[PDB]
Amino acid sequence: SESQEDIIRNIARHLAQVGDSMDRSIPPGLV
Amino acid sequence: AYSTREILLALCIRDSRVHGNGTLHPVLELAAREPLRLSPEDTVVLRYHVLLEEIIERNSETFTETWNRFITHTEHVDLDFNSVFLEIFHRGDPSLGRALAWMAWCMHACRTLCCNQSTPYYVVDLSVRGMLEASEGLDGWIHQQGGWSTLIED
Repeated sequence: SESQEDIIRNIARHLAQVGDSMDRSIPPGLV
Repeated sequence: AYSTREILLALCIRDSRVHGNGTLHPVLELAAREPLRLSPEDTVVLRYHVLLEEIIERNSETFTETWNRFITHTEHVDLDFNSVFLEIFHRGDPSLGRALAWMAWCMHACRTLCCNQSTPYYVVDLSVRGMLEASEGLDGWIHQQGGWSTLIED
């Protein structure tokens, strides 16, 4: 690890979690 | 027919006017000239400014850690912005919640760069460019969904 590309990738997935957490609520409400 | 580049820049201009008022950063002024027909005061911008701020507050500890870590390790901030984006929206399928999270993370990035008398200009410049050109990857999937304005107005 401890690579400049591993640290960028690790940040991208942290944000994807935040996003997915939010997106869990939209589908079930629409239909 | 506003694009992501425009609504994002407007949000940062809107967010800069709300925090301490003061002069708008020359980089942001120039980006509004090099374009931005959407006023920072426009209703759609006011709606999104509230929403994205709530996202930042709810994920405050994560948005600071990830950003503080991002800025202190990158050597090409304009390129690493597109790297993060492609991981979220190209290596995976777009989501409405993933788009809001990205937009909120970029608005939080500017907040830490807008009104600081110690942040170098070349740092602010590459960061503003990294966001706006990397956020173009959402225009496609979002016009399919009806556009930013329609997404929030319900």
